[PDB]
Amino acid sequence: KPRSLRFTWSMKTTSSMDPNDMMREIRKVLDANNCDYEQKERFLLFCVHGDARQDSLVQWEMEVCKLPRLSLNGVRFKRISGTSIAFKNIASKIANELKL
Ligand SMILES: [Cl-]
Ligand SMILES: [Cl-]
Repeated sequence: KPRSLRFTWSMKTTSSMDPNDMMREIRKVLDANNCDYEQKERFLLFCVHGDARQDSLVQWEMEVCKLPRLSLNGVRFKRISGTSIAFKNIASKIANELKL
């Protein structure tokens, strides 16, 4: 089951979709944007975009979670590495393209 998490201002991606369907959509959008992901847990991805030999390498977590206090599911994003601008750019693009 996805983890149950407290709603915070960072949570901007919510959905009533089945969490497994959410994961399918997330991987689809990541593929479309040439982001790699490691399947850390059923509902947790370690994502990577860009080129380590340039200035563009960005790593971040994406997690599908339940938000019981909203009766919704959500997608958590958290930076792991990379410049602030590179993270803002790629993570915002992914978030904008998710069809949940
Ligand atoms: Cl908050
Ligand atoms: Cl979040």
